[PDB]
Amino acid sequence: SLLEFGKMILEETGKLAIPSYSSYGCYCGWGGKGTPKDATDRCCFVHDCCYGNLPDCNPKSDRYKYKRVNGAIVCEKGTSCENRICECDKAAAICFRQNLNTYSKKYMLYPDFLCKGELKC
Amino acid sequence: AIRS
Repeated sequence: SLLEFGKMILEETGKLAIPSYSSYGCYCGWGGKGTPKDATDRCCFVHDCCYGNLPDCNPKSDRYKYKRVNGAIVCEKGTSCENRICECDKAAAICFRQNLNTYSKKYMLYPDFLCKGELKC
Repeated sequence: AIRS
C-alpha cells in the first residue's frame, strides 16, 4: 500500500515520503510524462513502470508484509499481487537510498509543464 | 496523506 511504501521510504532514507518524494520531478508521486530529471526521478519512473506491469493489482491500497534481515528488505509471501507490489516498492526504496547523493530539493513540487513527451518503459 |  502507499502508506507502507512511505514507511519503507522513511526507513530507508530518513526522508518523509510526503513531502520529499510525493511531488518530485516528473515521475514521483504523480508520474506520466517527461524526461526524468535525475536519478531519483528515474527511480520513480521505473517504479511507475513496475506498477504498470500489474494492471490487475491495486498497489495503492493492497497491503503486503516484509521483514528486515540485517538491513535487507525481505518480502514475505502473500497473494501474487502483494508479492509483486512488494518487490516494486523494495526496488524503489533501495533506488532512493542509492541516489540520495544527488537528491535535489529544487525538484520538489516540480511543475507539470516542464514534463513533456512519452518515455517508454 | 497520499505519498510515495
